[PDB]
Amino acid sequence: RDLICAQKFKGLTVLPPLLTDEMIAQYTSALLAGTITSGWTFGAGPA
Amino acid sequence: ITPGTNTSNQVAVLYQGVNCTEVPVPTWRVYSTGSNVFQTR
Ligand SMILES: *[C@@H]1O[C@H](CO)[C@@H](O)[C@H](O)[C@H]1NC(C)=O
Repeated sequence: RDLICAQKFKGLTVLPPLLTDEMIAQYTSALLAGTITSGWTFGAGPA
Repeated sequence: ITPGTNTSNQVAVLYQGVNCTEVPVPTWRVYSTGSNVFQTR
């Protein structure tokens, strides 16, 4: 077997994160859109 | 998963590392199983 499955049989597990890669990508896209279309006004108040 | 004892007593069991097919339901005596199953990551 691989290394990930060999550790589960010894009690060692890996819990998945709450925010997936898609949500982080959407957050980064929103930040880029706010920085390009508004600049720094979206960090203080309305865009 | 508990919404709080001050609100209700309904709970939700989250078996970690399963596929909704190897659930046990001296053999890990059965608990309150939910009929609304949903497979997550
Ligand atoms: C989990 O179940 C789904 C559908 O039943 C299947 O496609 C998938 O291969 C299963 N994964 C494992 C690790 O058994």
